[PDB]
Amino acid sequence: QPHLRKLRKLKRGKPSDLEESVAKALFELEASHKTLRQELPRFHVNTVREVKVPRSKKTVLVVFYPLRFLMLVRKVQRALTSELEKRHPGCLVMLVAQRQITKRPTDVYKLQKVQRSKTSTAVFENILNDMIYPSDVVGRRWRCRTDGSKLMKVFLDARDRKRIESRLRAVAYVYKQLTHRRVSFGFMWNPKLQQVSTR
Amino acid sequence: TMMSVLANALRTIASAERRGKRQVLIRPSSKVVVKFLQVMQKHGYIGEFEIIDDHRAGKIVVNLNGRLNKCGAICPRFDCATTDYEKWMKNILPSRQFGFVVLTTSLGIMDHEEARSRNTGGKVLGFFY
Amino acid sequence: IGMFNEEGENVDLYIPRKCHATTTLIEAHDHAAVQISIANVGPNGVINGTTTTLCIAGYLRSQGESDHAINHITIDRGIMRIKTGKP
Amino acid sequence: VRMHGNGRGKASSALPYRRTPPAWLKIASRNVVKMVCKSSRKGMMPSQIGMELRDSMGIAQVKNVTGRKILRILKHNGLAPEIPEDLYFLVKRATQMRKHLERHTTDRDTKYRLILVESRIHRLARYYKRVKQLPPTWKYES
Amino acid sequence: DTINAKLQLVMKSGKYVLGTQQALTTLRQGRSKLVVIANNCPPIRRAEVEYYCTLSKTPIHHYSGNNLDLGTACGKHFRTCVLSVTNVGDSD
Amino acid sequence: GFFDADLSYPTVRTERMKHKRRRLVQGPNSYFMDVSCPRCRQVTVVYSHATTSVECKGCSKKLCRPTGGKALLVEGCGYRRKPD
RNA sequence: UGCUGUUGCUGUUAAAGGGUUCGUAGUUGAACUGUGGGCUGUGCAGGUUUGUGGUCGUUG
RNA sequence: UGCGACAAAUGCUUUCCCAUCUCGGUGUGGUUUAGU
Ligand SMILES: [Mg+2]
Ligand SMILES: [Mg+2]
Ligand SMILES: [Mg+2]
Ligand SMILES: [Mg+2]
Ligand SMILES: [Mg+2]
Ligand SMILES: [Mg+2]
Repeated sequence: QPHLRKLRKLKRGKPSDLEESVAKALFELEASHKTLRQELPRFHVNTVREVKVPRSKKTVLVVFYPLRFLMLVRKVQRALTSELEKRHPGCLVMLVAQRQITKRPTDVYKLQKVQRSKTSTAVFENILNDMIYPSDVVGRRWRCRTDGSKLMKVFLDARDRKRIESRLRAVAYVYKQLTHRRVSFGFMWNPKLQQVSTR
Repeated sequence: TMMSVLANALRTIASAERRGKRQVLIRPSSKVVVKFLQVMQKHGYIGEFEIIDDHRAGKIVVNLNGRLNKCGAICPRFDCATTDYEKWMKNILPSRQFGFVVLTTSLGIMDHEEARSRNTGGKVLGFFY
Repeated sequence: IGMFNEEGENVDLYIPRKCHATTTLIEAHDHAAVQISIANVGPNGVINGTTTTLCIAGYLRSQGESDHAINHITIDRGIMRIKTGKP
Repeated sequence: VRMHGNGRGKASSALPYRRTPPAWLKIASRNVVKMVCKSSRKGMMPSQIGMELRDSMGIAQVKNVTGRKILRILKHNGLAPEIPEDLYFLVKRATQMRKHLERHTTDRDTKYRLILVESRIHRLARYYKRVKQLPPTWKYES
Repeated sequence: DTINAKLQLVMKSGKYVLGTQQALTTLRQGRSKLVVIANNCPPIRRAEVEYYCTLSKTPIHHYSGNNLDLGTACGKHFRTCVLSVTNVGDSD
Repeated sequence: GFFDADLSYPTVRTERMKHKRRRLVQGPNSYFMDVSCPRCRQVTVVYSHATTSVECKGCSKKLCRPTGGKALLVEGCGYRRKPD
C-alpha cells in the first residue's frame, strides 16, 4: 500500500495497527496539508509506541523517526503533531528521534574518542527537547534532598504555559519510560532574572 | 588562578558556617564537590542543596544547619592505605568519636569509616566535623 | 541527648541550651545570651498561661543581628506575619 | 588585561542560556554560510565577520544557527587565515611598535610594551606549534 | 592601514605582479586594476607609471612607506617599487 | 521586610540590579530591534549595541552611530524591540 | 627543639619579600562523556482523594 | 557489469546554477488549517 512508504522498509511487511494508522495519516497529510506537503515525501517513521499515562486521560503516541530527519521534523513539528493528534482522538503525539547511546567506556583513551552527541547526557537532553520542541528549556536545577535523592527540575518560559501545561505530565512520564530518568517541570516568567512563576 | 575547586568550595562552606549563615553559594561546581556534599549530607552535617545549571561549571546553593563546625580539603591528595586510617584520624580529626575523613577510593568517594568497612584505600580528599 | 555511658548513664554534667538562630551551644560564661518568653494568646485577646521561649546566643547580640534573628524565628513559629493581608 | 599587566578588567560578553535562534530569524543555515564565506572573501577576520552579522543581519551567534563556528566554516571552505587571527594581530602590534621605535629610540615606554608583546608571542606561538596550527620550526623574528 | 589590509587580501586571493617592468606590461594590456607606488620610487619612474595609469584610466595609490615597506606589506622578503593587482580577488 | 532572601530564588528587585555576569545565571544585556529607515521605511534588524557602521541597504543611510555602550539611532527613525 | 618546621616555624615594627618586569628548566594547573530500571517484603518523608476551635462570604 | 534484502549521526522526492510564466483534537482558551 502506498501509505506504507511512510514506514521503514523493515516494518512495511507486517505493520502494527498504530504504525499503519500513523502511516496512513502521514500519507494523507503529504498531499492535503499545504505546509506538510513540502516536507513529508522525504520523511518516514521507524515505529509507533503507545504509552499509558497513569491517573490521566488519553494515551501518548510516541513516534520514532530516523535522526537524519531531525531538521525536517523540526521545521513542521508543531503542525505535524497537531494534525496527528486530531487524526487520533484521545491521544497525544510526540515525535522523538531515535538516537544511539554509546555506553561510557572504562578506558581514558576510549573516552577521548566518544562522539559527544552519542553520550547519554546529550541524548537524554535531546529527547527532552524533542518532546517539548516549540518551547525551549530556560533553566535546569537539581534538588538534592537530604535523603540522597537528586531530582531534576526543568524550567520552561511562562509564555508557553497555556500551550504545554496540559501535556507536561505526559511528557514527564514518557521521559521516564524512555530514559529511565525522572524530570519535574516549572515555569519562569523572567528566565533572564531566574524568576519562577507561582501559577 | 584557582587550582583546586574542591578546596575553594570547602573553604566557602567553612566561612559561611563560622559566620552562621543559613545558605551559601558555591562557584564553580564539580562532580567531586557534589560527591563531597552528598557525603556530608548523608551524615547530616548539611541540609538540602541545589545545583544550578548555567551551561558552564555550575553553581551550588547549600542550605546549612548549624551542625558543621569545620570542613576543609587536604592538598595534595595523599595516598592512604587501610592501615593509615588511624593516623589520619589522629592528625586531623578532633576526636575518635565524631568527624569524618573523606577518601577517593576506586569504589567511589566515601567517608573513612565506610572505606574501612569496605577494606579499601585511596586518596584523602578532605574532612568535616 | 548528651554523652552516654556504655551501660546507659548520662555522664554529662548538664545539657547546654542551643541558640534558636545559629544552633550554637550557649556557654555558662557569655553573659550576653538572653532568654525571651513570648506570651501565648488565646482566641480572645487575653494571654494564656503558656508562653513561647527562644534562646539567643551572646555573640549574635554583639553583631547586632539578634533583631533579624528574632524576626526570622518568630515568623517560623507562626507568631509573626510576614506581610499584611490583601486589601 | 591580566597577562602582562596589573589590569583586572571584567568586561566581556555573556552568552545566553537559551541557544535556540529566535523565531523571527528566517535566514537559512546555508545562506548564513554563504554570508560568512563571502565576508571572509571580502577580507574580514572571523571576529569582524561575526560583528557584521550580529549588527546588521540579526544573527547573534553563527554557531547557534549553522551549528558551526565562523573559523570552522572558513576552514571547511579553506578560507581560514594562514596565521591564526590573534597571532596575526599581535605580530602586527609588534611590527607597528618596532617601526615606531626606529624613529623614537628614547621611547622607553614603547620599548617596555614591546618586550611584553614579544614575550606574549613566544607563548602563543609555542601553543600553536604544540597544537599544530603552526608549522614546527616556526619562529617569531624581530 | 586600509591599504595594508587590501594588499594582504589581494596576496591571499587575488592576482598581482611585482616590479616596475611587469606593472608597465600589465598597464599596456587592459589587465591592471590598481597600481601601488612606494614613496621611495625614483621620480622619473613614478612619473612614467603615473602617465601610463592616466592613459589607461587605472587607479593609482601612493603608498606611505618605501619599497622595503611595500615588499613587507606584500609578505615578501624583497623590495618592490611598483605593485600591480590584476585580479582584486574579491578585495575591492 | 521580614522576607529573608533565598540565594536559589532571588527577588526580582535585587536580581535586576545585578551585573550581567554576577546574576545567578549570566546572560546578555543586549537585544535586536527592527528599524525603519527614515527614507524608504525598509525594515532593518539592528543590534542594540552595534559598533560597526550599520547601513540600510538601498538608501545606504547610516541607521545608527556607535557609542561607548548602546548604539544611537538616527533621528526620526522607527524602531521596535524584537522578542527573545 | 614547632630553634630546620613534610606532618610543623617565621618574614609591617623583633632576623628575614628580591627595586621592577620578563623568563626557561621546575612546580602547579577550570568544568564536562556518569543518578541504572522496574517487583516484592520492611521502616521513613510530602504531590490529593472520601470523610471530619478557627479565618471567610453570609454552608460558606 | 548488473541483482535482491537491510541500515545510515543529519532531508538529495534536495541545494545551487539558466530559462517560461468554520473543522477536528485538547484544556476549562490556546492549537495546524480554512473562510474573512
Ligand atoms: Mg605571569
Ligand atoms: Mg623561630
Ligand atoms: Mg627587620
Ligand atoms: Mg617589595
Ligand atoms: Mg603536567
Ligand atoms: Mg581537573
